[PDB]
Amino acid sequence: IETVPVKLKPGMDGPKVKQWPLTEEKIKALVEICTEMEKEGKISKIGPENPYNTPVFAIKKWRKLVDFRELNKRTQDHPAGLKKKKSVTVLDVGDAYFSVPLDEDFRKYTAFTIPSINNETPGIRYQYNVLPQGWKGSPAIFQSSMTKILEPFRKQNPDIVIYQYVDDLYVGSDLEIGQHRTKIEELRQHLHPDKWTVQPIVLPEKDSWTVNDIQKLVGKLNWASQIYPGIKVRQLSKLLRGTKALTEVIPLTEEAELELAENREILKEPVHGVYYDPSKDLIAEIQKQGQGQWTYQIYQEPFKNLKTGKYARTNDVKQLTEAVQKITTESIVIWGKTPKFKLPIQKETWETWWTEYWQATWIPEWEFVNTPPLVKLWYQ
Amino acid sequence: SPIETVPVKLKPGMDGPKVKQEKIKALVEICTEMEKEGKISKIGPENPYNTPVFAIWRKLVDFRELNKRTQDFWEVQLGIPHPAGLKKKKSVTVLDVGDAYFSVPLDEDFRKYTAFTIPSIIRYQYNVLPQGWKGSPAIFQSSMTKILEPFRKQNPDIVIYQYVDDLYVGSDLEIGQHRTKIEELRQHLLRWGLTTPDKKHQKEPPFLWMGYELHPDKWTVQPIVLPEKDSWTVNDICKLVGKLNWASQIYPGIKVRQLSKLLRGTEVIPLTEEAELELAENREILKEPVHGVYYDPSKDLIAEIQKQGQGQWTYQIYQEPFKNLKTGKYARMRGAHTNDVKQLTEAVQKITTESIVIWGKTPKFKLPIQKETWETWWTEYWQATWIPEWEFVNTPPLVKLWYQLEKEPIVGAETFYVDGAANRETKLGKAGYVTNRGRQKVVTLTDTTNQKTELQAIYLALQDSGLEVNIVTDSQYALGIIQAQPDQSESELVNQIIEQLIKKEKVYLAWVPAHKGIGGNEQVDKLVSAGI
DNA sequence: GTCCCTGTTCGGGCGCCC
DNA sequence: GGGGGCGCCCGAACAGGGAC
Ligand SMILES: [Mg+2]
Repeated sequence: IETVPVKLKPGMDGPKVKQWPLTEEKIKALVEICTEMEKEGKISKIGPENPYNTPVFAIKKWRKLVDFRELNKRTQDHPAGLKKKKSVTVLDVGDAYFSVPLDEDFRKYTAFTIPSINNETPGIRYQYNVLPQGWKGSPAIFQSSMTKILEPFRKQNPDIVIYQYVDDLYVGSDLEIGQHRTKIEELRQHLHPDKWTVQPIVLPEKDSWTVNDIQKLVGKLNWASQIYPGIKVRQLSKLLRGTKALTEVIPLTEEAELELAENREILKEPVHGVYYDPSKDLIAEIQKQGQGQWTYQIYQEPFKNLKTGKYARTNDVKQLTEAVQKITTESIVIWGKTPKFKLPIQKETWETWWTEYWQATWIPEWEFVNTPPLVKLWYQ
Repeated sequence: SPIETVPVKLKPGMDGPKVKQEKIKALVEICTEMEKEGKISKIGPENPYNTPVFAIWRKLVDFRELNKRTQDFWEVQLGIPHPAGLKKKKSVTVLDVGDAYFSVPLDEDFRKYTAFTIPSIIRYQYNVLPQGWKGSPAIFQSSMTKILEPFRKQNPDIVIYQYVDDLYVGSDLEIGQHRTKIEELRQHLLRWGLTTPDKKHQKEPPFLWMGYELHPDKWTVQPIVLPEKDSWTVNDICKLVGKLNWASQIYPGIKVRQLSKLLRGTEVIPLTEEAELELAENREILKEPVHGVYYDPSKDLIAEIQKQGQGQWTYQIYQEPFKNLKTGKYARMRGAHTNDVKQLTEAVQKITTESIVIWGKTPKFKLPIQKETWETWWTEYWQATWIPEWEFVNTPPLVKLWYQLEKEPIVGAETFYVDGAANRETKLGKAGYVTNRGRQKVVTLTDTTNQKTELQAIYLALQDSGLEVNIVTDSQYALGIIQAQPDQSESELVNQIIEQLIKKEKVYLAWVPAHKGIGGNEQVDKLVSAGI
C-alpha cells in the first residue's frame, strides 16, 4: 500500500513528553500488548538515538492508550443530523488504523517508552510502523477507505447517520429501542442527544427576604447581567440603603417585587445569538456544586455559551473525570471538536488519579483553575 | 565487543568542536594504554576538530561544546531502583561490569568529533563511548538492555536489577545452582565483551548496593555523616538538607523545614535557633540503628502519616506493624496560603505516586484525621479533592481545621462593611469600615496595594468586633483566600487575620459587587476612596 | 494594556546512584 | 574545568485572572 507522506508544522519539532508512573497491571498489560504489535510488525523497538517521546498507558480486556495530544497539536492540518437523532451509538474502530503503513520519515515522532516497576530495567522504547490508534493524521489518511468501507450501509440505510472522530465512530438512528440495537450489530459484522437539556439559571423563591438574602440576590443577578443583558438590580439595590444588619428583614416593595419577577422573566428564555466557529477554540468550564453535582458551560468567547448543563449524581476525582468525558462526548456529537477544559482541581491531585477512571479513546486538552468561590453561587 | 553501534549525528546545521587547551605525563600514560587496547586511535592534523582534556590517575575530557552540538537523546533511565521494592530472594549476588563504556563501540562516522589533543609545553579519536559525552549513558543503558535480553528470556525466573553497569541478581535457587547461573550470566556478558571483575563480585551478605546495605531479611543505608560546621554557607545547608533528605527514606521523623527556610534571597547564614533544634533532634535520630524490610506481594501495602509540626510530615510504609518497608517525609510549602488538610492531601499524593513507582500499586492509608473533618472540608471546598481508602488512627496531634466560617449570617452580631483603596502611582492606601451599630473607622497605609488594603480592612473588622461578627466585603481576592480556611501563609497580614479568626466564636463573611451603590458598601467606599 | 498576586515550569545548588 | 538519572529546595521567569 502507498504510504502518505506527513510532516509537522513550520518551526516545530516532535513531542518530547516524559513517560509517567504506571501501575503494575497497566505495565504488565502494555508489555503483553506491545509484544504482539511487535510480533506482527505494527511496532518496532528503538533506542535513545530517537529523541522523541509520547506518554503511554492502558485502560481496561485492556486497551492501549497513547496520549498523542502533543503530536496532534504538532501535525499538519460535520453532520448537523447526528446531533438530532433519538439514538446515537459509539464504536471502537481504531484497530482499522493498523492496516495502513506510515511514512517511515514520520515514524520517529510516534515513539514511546514502557516504564518499569522499581526501575529494574531502563525503559523499552517502540516506534509505530502503521497509523497509530489515537493520532490526528490517522483519520485523515484512512478516510478515503472509510468512505468506501461503509457506503453500502449508508445507501442501504439513508436515515442512519455515521460520523467519525479519531478511533471513534458515531452511529445514530431514530429507530425503536430494539431495532436500533439490531442494525448496530450488522454494522459490527459488516446515548441520545435530545435527552440533553440546557441547565437554566434560577433565583431563590421565598416568602420573607433578609438583607443578606437580597445581597446574595443582587450579587447573583449582577453577575447574570453579563450573560443576560436585560437584567436589572436597580430597585433591589435601593432596599439596601444605609448600613443594615444582615439578619434584618426587608419587606419587598411593589417595584422591586416584580423587577425580580421581570428578572425572573429574562432568565426564563433561551440566550440568543451564539454561533459555533470551527476555526476558534472550544472551551468548557466546570464548577463543583457539592451535592455530587457539577455545573458546566461550553463557550468560545467569554459569556457566549454554546451550551450550559449539569452533570449530577462520592469521589470528586472520579466524578470530575466522568464529567469531562460526558461533556467531551457531547461536544463531539454536536460540533465534532473536543474542548480545552478548565478544571477546578489542583494539577497534582488530578495527575495522580485521572487515568484510573478514563474510559475513552481520546484525551482533551485541559488546564487548571484557581477558581472563584463565587461562580459557584451563580449556577446553583 | 560485537555490540552493533548506535547511529548518532550532530544537530542539522552544526559542525564539530574546535577548542584548545604537568598532568601530561599522567595523560600519556593512560592514552597509550587506551590505544593498545583499541579504545582510541591517533589522528593527523587533517582532522579539524579538538576538545579539551584534563586529569584529576584519572582522565576526563570536557565535551561541553560537542554535547551542545550533539543530537538530543531520549533518556532511558526513568528512575532509581529502591530496596523496599525488592522481593525477598533465597540467593542473591551483586555484580559490576568493568570498563563499561569503553567496552562499547562508538559510531565510526561520529568518532572524528571526539578528537582531542594531549598538550605540549599527539592527537587522538575515541573509538568507544567517551566519558563526559552526553550520549554515552543512554547508549550504554540501551545496549546493556539489549545484551541482557537473550539471557533474560532464557532465565525468566531470575531477577536482574540493571543499573548502568551494576547488577543485582536474585533467585529462589539454592546457593550452588544460583552460583552456576551467575557464572553463566558472567560468561554471557564476556561473549558480548563485558568483563565482570572478581574484585567486584559480591557473593555473601551484607551486599553493598546502590547506597545500601542489603542483608538477607533486612536492608539499611550505608553510614551517613552529617557535616558539622562552625560557620554555615548557603551551600553547607543545602548539603546538610540533602544528606537529611537521603536519610529520611529509612530514618523516621527526619525534619528539614526549619533548616530549609534559612535559604531565602540568599555567603554565611546564622543558624536560626529553631534550626539548630531540629538539626540536633535529627542528629539524635541518626544515632539510632534502623532498618527496612523487603516486599511481599501477598500482603497489603500500608502507608501511615503523622504531623511533625508546621507543614512538616513523616510517613511509613509497611505490611506488618513495626516492620516498615520504607519511610519518608513531606514538607513542601505549596501555595502562598494553606492549611493542614490541604497538606495532608498533598502528602497522600506524594506517597501514592512514590508507591506506584516502587511497588506498582497504591497503599492503604492510615491517617490522623477524623472521617468527619475530612467530609466537612470536602464539603466547603470548591475545587475537587480526594483521598483513597483510609482508616482513622488516633495519633495526636490530630489534623483539624482551626476555625470554620458560618454558612448563614449571625443574627445580632455586628455587621462590618469593610473596604479598602490604594493609589497606584503613590502607593498610598486606606482601609476601614462602617457598621450597623453606627461605628466608623478609616486608617491610611503607606506602601501598599489594593489587594492589601482589602486585607487590612477585614483585619480591622476582626480586631474591633466582638466574639461574633458578620463581614461584608466587595473583594473577590480576600474572600478567596479566607474562604479556603488557611492556617498558614507567607503573608504576615493573612497570618494576623488567622489568629483573629481562631479567636472568634463565629465569623460570617459575605461578598457584594463593588460600585453598585449597595448597602454600607457605598458608605465605606466613599470614606476609604477619598484621597484615592 | 497596567499592577498585583497566585500558580506552574525551569535551572541551579545540594543529596544519592553509576 | 566531564556525563546521565531520580529526589529535595530555592528564585526567576512566565501565564492568567481581578481590578484599575
Ligand atoms: Mg471598593
